[PDB]
Amino acid sequence: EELKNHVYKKTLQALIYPISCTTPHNFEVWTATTPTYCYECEGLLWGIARQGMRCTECGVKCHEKCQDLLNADCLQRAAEKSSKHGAEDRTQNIIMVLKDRMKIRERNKPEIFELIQEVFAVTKSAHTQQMKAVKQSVLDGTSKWSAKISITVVCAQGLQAKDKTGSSDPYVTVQVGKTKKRTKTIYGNLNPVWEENFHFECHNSSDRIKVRVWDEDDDIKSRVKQRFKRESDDFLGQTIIEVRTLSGEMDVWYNLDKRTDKSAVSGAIRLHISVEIKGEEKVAPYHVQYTCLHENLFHFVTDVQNNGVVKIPDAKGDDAWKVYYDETAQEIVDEFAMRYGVESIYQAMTHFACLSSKYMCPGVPAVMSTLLANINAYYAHTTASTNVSASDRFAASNFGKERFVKLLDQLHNSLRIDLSMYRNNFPASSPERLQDLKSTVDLLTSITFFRMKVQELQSPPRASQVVKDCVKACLNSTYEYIFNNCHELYGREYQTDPAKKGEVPPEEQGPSIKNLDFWSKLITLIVSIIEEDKNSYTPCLNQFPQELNVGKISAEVMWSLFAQDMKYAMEEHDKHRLCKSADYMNLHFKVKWLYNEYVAELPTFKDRVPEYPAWFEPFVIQWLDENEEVSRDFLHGALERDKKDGFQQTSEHALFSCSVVDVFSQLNQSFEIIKKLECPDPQIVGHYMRRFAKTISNVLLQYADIVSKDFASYCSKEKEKVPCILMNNTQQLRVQLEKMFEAMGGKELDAEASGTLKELQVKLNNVLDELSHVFATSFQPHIEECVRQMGDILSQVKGTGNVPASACSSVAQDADNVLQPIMDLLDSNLTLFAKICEKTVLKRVLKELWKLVMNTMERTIVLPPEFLSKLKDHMVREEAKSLTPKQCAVVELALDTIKQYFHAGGVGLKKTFLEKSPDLQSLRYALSLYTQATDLLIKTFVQTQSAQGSGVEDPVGEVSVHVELFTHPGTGEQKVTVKVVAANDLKWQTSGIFRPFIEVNIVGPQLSDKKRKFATKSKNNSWAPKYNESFQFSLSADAGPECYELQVCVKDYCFAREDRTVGLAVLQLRELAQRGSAACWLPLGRRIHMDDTGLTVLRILSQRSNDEVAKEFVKLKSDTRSAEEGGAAPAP
Repeated sequence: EELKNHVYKKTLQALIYPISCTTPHNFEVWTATTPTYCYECEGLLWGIARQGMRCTECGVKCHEKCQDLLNADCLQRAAEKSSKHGAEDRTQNIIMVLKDRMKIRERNKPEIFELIQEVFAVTKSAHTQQMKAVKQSVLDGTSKWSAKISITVVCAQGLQAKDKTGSSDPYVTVQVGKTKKRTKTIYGNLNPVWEENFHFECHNSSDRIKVRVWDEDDDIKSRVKQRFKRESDDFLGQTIIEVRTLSGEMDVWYNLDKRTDKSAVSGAIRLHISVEIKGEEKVAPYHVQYTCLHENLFHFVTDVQNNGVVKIPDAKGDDAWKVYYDETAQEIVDEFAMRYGVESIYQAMTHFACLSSKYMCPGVPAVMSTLLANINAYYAHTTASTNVSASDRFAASNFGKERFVKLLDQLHNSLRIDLSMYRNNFPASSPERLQDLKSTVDLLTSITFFRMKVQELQSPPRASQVVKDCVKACLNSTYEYIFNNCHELYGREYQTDPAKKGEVPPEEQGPSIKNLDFWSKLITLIVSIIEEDKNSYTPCLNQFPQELNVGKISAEVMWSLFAQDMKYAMEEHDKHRLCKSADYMNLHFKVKWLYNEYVAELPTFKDRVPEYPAWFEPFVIQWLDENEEVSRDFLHGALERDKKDGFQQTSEHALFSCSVVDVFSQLNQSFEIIKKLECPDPQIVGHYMRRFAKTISNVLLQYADIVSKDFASYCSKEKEKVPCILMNNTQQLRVQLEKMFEAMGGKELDAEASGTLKELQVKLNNVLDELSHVFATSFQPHIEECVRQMGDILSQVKGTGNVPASACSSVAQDADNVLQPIMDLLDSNLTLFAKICEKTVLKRVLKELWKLVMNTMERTIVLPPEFLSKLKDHMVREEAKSLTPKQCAVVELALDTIKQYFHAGGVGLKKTFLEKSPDLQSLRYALSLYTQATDLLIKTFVQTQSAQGSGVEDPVGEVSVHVELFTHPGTGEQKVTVKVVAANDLKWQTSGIFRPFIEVNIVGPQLSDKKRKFATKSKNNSWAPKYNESFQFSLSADAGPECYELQVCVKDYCFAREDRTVGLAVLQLRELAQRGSAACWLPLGRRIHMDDTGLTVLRILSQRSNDEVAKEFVKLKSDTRSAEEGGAAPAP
């Protein structure tokens, strides 16, 4: 209150006579060339020694030291000069100028005085009466030196003695003008203290105070003296003082002087002296008075006039920072800051303190950015010519540095706060609040700059980081709020059903387990925000463009917070599977899109393989599962529809049936659903491919199986189209599987998906072999039948250099006759199969058939039932009427015809495979036996009949031979010394005298020229007869001993009658080749055992029925004991 009313009064006084009424003294230096007296002090001006100043405008003559002590303006001092030259009336005139100035001022600017009244809340009547007071303080006070004076006589020291006591009873009189007063008396003292005050009136600075000290005589002498002298109280001394030496308040001691005829004087008097030319010395330092004025005015303007709205001033330039108000108010504070000097920066800091209480009002952040840029520029640069620091010049602020620092920090914090929710506090929908926002960051740069420049702080908070925190803050508050309120937000902001805009359950404003829609909704929220940040805020907040892309900070913050939440969601869905596979696939495309839009290009995530595919992968696998099972049900349907269609070929040249196509179509539709994800994690891809390669393997083996199963039922000799088509299906699987494997990225494929499909292809191959076999096999009975007929037809042909012209019928006619049963079957079927089998299929079929055929002929014709089943039977010791040249031909031509048929010009089998067919080469080889030489055949017999020695069926006795294989010392041939030691167990109890002897024979090749037989002497009546007789066979030199065997035979001697065979044993000379010599018991058989090659050779040697070696061989091997004299039957 005190300061407010003091400042009200001083503002009224300051502006009733505004200092802008005043005029300046144009002084010339002027020589007082005669003794002259100064119009201020009345002091001597004289010569050059004491020159004066003569004004022209005020005219006024004074000391130099007085030309400024001439206090009043050049109007008033022109008046006072005019009174001191002669015209006093000019003084009353300029008193009337002072009146008229104040009347005009009031009448012309009444709004100044009214505003001071309203700002200081004074009434109009009381304002009129305080205005009477400040009018009077310049209008009674228009020209006054009407001093009240208040003289405290304090004390004296060293006074003269005069007393009745012998000391003195000093009192004092004081006089000013005619008026006279006294102290009471100090008694008996020469150093008295009174401290006694006298008020006086003076009307002239050239008056004197008179002060006089008196010894108080109250005695008969003083009662007498009172009749003759005025001063009845013996005078102790005086001082006399000019009123112009006085001012304000004083406390001074003065030495004392004489006056009266009674005077004896010494010492001094102390006087306190007040002089009430003194006025408002009670100044709050005019700073503070101006502040009070300014705060009152500011609240009055903003709050009272403008209802708290900050009216931005009637301001001019950047120096709006110095024009705080409209004219009236501006002139108020300026006439105050002029009359009372208050510096422009102090005025400004006061205004910035005011504004900070309102900083949120529109445009105020631009004004405060301005005002602070200036208060900064002031302390940082204005008078930075002073070597004092900005922070210290700012300390020397009469406002108080600290008060200002606090104020900035509070404000800055309040800005940081508002920025931390920039979106909510400065919505993009208000460009005005986007501009206040922009001007706020301009203010915050201006504060950071003040801290850096005026406070001289070295690392103040960097304006970009300060704001980046606030943005991150505002973004995280956004994210929390969206993740918790997704439905309310997506609801109101976009939702594709108006019934879904409201407070949907929290399990749907955060994550649902039932649906993916919260997440599609959250995706759109995220997009929208990043857009607003990119689009409204990144431009609004461009001050740190390099540091502060609001759109990027948005995309990063929001995705990060999202991706966490989404990952857990996908894991949660995976436990429950309430949404369909498909829904997660749709969500995957949305998420794939979203990342690949906003996120992938932020450096942080450009740096990485996207992790999101790991979220969807189980749902893709689920889909692959649903897919495989559907595909396997489909597979069975397709196979069964095709089966119902009897497995027709898709066309007569599209050799597989339609199910193959359907399946590959399905598998491709399926694969493409996978492929359409393009998962950027190739191991998750690898997993899908492993999963699917299994699907494929399973489906295709299940096909190949369902085929392989039905296959044999179709192999019957009339549905033949169908097994062809099924093998073509199988092969077509392999073929399209190679394609699909390539489509899955071929050799680039996951090694285990690849492992699977390689395994699969190998199994499908092995299936196709077994089908080709099973197929070729169903014709086998027909083949065997036909081949037996061809064998029957061939048996009419014989060795036709030895037969008539119906069987010496040409090699061709015989071959044709022979061939005919098969050529019928062949031509039809191979043509049909060549038309309707895929070449892979056909080749396998044909190999199987070829083998089968070859083997069938080799058996059924070349080692035929029409030969050996006679010779080794009770039937004919066959020739097959000689398998000469002719039936070697016929067959070789038929084989060739067949080989051309199976070859089918390369449409069938390769002439290489056929020529190098073991089936053929064996067949050819058996054909070669038939034409061979007798000794080669006999050699083949002894070498193959190795078993002729190990085991005899029912022995008739045994022979002890000691045999020596001398590689002969006389010739280098092989000779065989057979020492016939004895026989034993001879089953020969004959009716005549028994006379046993032992024959020994040799068997092997090249024995036509050599003694094949020896015999011992006889022994009478003896069934274990000894001989000790030595024979010497010769072998060939060229054939080794393993080409030979002894054939021992005991016999009964009957001269003039006939000798009789008692038994037979074979000793292989292959043993004696090793043993060198051998004592051995040879069990005598009744016959000698053979194998099929003994018998094939014996069938070919029996054809040599005229060759004496072949006769004697066929005879000596068909040689047997008569059962007489010794019991049971032989065995084969």
